[PDB]
Amino acid sequence: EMEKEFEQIDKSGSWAAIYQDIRHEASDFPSRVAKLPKNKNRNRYRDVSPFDHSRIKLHQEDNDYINASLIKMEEAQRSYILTQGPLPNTVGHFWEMVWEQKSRGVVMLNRVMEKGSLKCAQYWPQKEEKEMIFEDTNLKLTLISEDIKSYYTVRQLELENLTTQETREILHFHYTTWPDFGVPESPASFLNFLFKVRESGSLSPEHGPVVVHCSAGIGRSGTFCLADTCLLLMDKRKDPSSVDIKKVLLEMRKFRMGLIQTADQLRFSYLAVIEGAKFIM
Ligand SMILES: Cc1cc(C)nc(Nc2ccc(N)cc2)n1
Repeated sequence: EMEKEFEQIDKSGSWAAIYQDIRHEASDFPSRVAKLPKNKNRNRYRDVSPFDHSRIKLHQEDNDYINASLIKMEEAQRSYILTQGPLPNTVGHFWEMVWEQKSRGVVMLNRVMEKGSLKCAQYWPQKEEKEMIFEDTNLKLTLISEDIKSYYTVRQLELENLTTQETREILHFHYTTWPDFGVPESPASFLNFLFKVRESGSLSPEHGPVVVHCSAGIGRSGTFCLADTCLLLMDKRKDPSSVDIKKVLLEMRKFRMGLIQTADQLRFSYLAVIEGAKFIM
């Protein structure tokens, strides 16, 4: 059981050591499309690339490339699209992907500015009356409502395909209190946030996969998917303590490189799953 394994690694201070075995054991697959010169300005970080096998393709004939990966968790019956915070020049691609994949939710785990630098383009409208048009992808986005709480904000958005005049409601879940350095002290507000996303239906098989991002789409985004999948496997299995976090992380790393960036994020993931299990048993 992970609670005992937690105390062991903690009392022995072996988090860097565990984290390094995961690094060593992690899959490495080609990411050739990401490295084409014509895609250089579609990537926020040159060392964070989707694998060719799991990459989301835009349905535009010109250039189908976005920095985004489909993570398919077969046993949990859960999919996620992990992506980078959009760039000024990829905001239109981002909303095209949301449209094409029939996503119901967008989960944002960063602030637009952290440590005095921009981590993300402002890719949604700030006021009801000031809608955004993406000319390149022929999409209109409107803020319908905004519910600001202490730890997160939920926004209702309307996405309109200007080509076909179809419209969809998208939910934007924005966790606003992840600290600039390190991880939250307690996983309570993160778990609350996760249960809120679940309650919306955004993670449900009726809909396309949820879009999850932070700045690179590997660190905080990683913790979100790892926690959700581990808690769901604990509901589903005859023996809940058969769930090995490290195994689940390695399975997710076949789909996108670098998920969980630090030993601190790994420790936090254990804590999130351990605490979430109480509210599930
Ligand atoms: C109608 C309207 C008015 C304004 C000021 N912007 C937009 N669209 C937009 C496109 C690309 C980026 N990066 C950001 C915004 N659309």
